Amino acid sequence: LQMIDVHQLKKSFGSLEVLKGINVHIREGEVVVVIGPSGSGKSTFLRCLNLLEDFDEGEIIIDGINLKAKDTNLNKVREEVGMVFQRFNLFPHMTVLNNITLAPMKVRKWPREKAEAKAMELLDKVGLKDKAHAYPDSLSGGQAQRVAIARALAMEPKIMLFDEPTSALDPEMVGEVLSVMKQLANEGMTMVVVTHEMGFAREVGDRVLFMDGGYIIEEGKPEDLFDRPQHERTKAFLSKVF
Amino acid sequence: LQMIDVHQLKKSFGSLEVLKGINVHIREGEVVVVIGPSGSGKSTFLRCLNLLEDFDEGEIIIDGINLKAKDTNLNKVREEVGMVFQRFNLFPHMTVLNNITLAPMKVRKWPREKAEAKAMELLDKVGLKDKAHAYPDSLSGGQAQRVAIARALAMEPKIMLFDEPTSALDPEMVGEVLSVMKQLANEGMTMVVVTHEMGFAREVGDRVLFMDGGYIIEEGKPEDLFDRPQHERTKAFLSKVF
Ligand SMILES: Nc1ncnc2c1ncn2[C@@H]1O[C@H](COP(=O)(O)OP(=O)(O)O)[C@@H](O)[C@H]1O
Ligand SMILES: Nc1ncnc2c1ncn2[C@@H]1O[C@H](COP(=O)(O)OP(=O)(O)O)[C@@H](O)[C@H]1O
Ligand SMILES: [Mg+2]
Ligand SMILES: [Mg+2]
Repeated sequence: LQMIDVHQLKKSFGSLEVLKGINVHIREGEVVVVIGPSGSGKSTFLRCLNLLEDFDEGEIIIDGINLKAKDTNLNKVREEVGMVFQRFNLFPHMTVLNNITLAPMKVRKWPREKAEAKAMELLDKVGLKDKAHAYPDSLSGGQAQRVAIARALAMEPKIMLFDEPTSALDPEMVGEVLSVMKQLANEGMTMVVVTHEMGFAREVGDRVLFMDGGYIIEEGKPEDLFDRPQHERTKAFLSKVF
Repeated sequence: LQMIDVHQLKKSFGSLEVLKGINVHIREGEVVVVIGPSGSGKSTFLRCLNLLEDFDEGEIIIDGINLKAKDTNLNKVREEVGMVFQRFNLFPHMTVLNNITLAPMKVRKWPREKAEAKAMELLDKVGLKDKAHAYPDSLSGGQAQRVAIARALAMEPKIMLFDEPTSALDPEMVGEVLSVMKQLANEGMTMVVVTHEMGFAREVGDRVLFMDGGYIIEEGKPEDLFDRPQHERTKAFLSKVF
């Protein structure tokens, strides 16, 4: 059972508790959308799942693997989980192609060149094979983020975490990235997607989790949560985004 | 003169020649501003200077070291040349401070205490010592680019390259970045800056090089080239600014 299992997870940056007891159970192939104001721990939660962040209390089990067990191969799980940030996914001094093959070639000891056959692959997947030999400075935000996804997908992960992949793009460039994330969900990928694009949520998401104050205030199918929120706070937040 | 000595530099991508015989010599402490239409070969030129791109013909000599010659320490040239990009630079998984000290420690082999002291020092110099322990996602673009400049300077380079560092920043964020760049030129740093911020050029640059079609078409003091362009192509390009 369960691809992602989180129990009473708590995190504190110094003296401040950022996550105050989070419980989440994500099934394989589920697309969970996380929403909520800024500073409610959305990004911190994702960093814990991708092991970029350590935590205080609770347990985190990635596909049967507890992240804090003695006999755990942590780097096995690190490769297992891919992540796309709102910004800073690409190295500006490297070509799009080399960006995508940097990790597989160096971590997965893989491949030196199935190393780049994989990359040309995904580039066609996101519709930018035509940009293989370009540098990040030539790409639009929309293209750059599509490349960041192809880069995360390059490691062949079972889980894909998106941290507001489009919130830094102007209105007209959001569509192309979301479209790729949609095609990804339709392919059976387990995805935890933090976003404010409540249109993508409805369309692609299985469940939605509304976070606020380091707690998960309410959850439920997009339809039910966006149309019929049950908690006032969920209303107070939705009534200024949807 | 001699900090950057370039002779008959040619570079082609396939049968298309991007740089068609560039000759230029930059003296130590000189601030050279590069302007021109997109596709003119401005980014490629900086990439050859920073060993990010190889070239087909000609000779490039950085601070007396031929990049093509039977083994010069190519890594030492990389060490002395710093570069700032348009689509900026930050490891989203590390704090600002750590982003800055990484190279100083990994490449220059500086002890952690000496590395952080220089980083705190630079952060303060760009008005961001408060962000030291923050992650990049908490920074605005103006702040992120200032962190990327600080990280570049952390290596104590002798040459600082800028490939349109403000071309992707919202207007309200341009000024804080150009300011830092201005303080850099005033303090004596040898700089090469590709930009369309002509105000910065007139104010900081010693010489402006107008590039077009892979050739350096015209050069001159900022005032002279802007107020009285001698070449028709320079005029045609300058006709569209302001
Ligand atoms: N590296 C850090 N150091 C100290 N505090 C942090 C750090 N990262 C995040 N925080 C704080 O933790 C709280 C939640 O952050 P975050 O997970 O990014 O919220 P969200 O991603 O939903 O905007 C905020 O107070 C944020 O400033
Ligand atoms: N890998 C490539 N294949 C084909 N053409 C390229 C490649 N890289 C760059 N070019 C072309 O080289 C020329 C100069 O590019 P560039 O250095 O980015 O100019 P600028 O920085 O002034 O916009 C342009 O025609 C650009 O499209
Ligand atoms: Mg966040
Ligand atoms: Mg350019």
